[PDB]
This record gives sequence, structure tokens and C-alpha cells, in this order.
Amino acid sequence: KVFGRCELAAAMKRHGLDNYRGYSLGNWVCAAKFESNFNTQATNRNTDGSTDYGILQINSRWWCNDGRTPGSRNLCNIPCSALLSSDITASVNCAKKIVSDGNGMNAWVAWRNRCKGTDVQAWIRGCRL
Ligand SMILES: [Cl-]
Ligand SMILES: [Cl-]
Repeated sequence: KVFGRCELAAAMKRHGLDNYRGYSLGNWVCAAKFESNFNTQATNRNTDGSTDYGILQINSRWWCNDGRTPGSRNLCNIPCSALLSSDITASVNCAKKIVSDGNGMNAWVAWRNRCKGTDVQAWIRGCRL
């Protein structure tokens, strides 16, 4: 499913992301924009043989099991395929754990490079939240 911007903001608000660990909702919408273009089915293979999955591009080295990433952790205890669902619950639950881990949202390269220090509120502007 390819979400709308305000639709995504709304589903994220409902799953507790607005202000989770101090990151306003605009940050998470922005991250999703640039990580996956709001598409829950997005996959990107990394050079280390790991794969990023879903709306927030959660990585198979650490966070989810995809069966083809040698000696990987499954820190979110999910098959990575569960991250590609139209229901964003599993992605949101795994992300809350990632962002608690110490790097905060710096764990997402697109956020660090494209959202951090920008006016992230723009991404929720005009949405009935
Ligand atoms: Cl915001
Ligand atoms: Cl932080």
C-alpha cells in the first residue's frame, strides 16, 4: 500500500509516534517519505547482503529475520515480510525499539540526510490530525 501523506501521519499518530522519544510526527512522516516514498512494499538490498523492508526500511542485519542474512539478529522478533503489510503496526513497533537504541533517528540515513534540521512540521501541515 502506497499511503497518502496525511493518511500516514494519522495512522502514525494512532500508533503512538507523535513525540515518541522526543521526535514530533513530522520527523516520522518525513523519514517515511524519503526511506520508502510511503510505500509499505518497498525493499532495498544493501551491499552487505542485508535487506531493508517497508515504510521505514527496517534492516535485516539487526531487526527482522528474512532467512538470507547470515548471523543476523532478529531484535524485533518478526519475519521481515511482516514489515511490508498495509497495516503499519509491526513497522511502528519495531521502529519504537530502534529509536530507543541510542542513535535515535540517526539510524535512518534518509532522515539524518534529508529531514534532520529541516522544517519537519511541513510534512504534517494541512492534515486533520
Ligand atoms: Cl512535526
Ligand atoms: Cl534522540
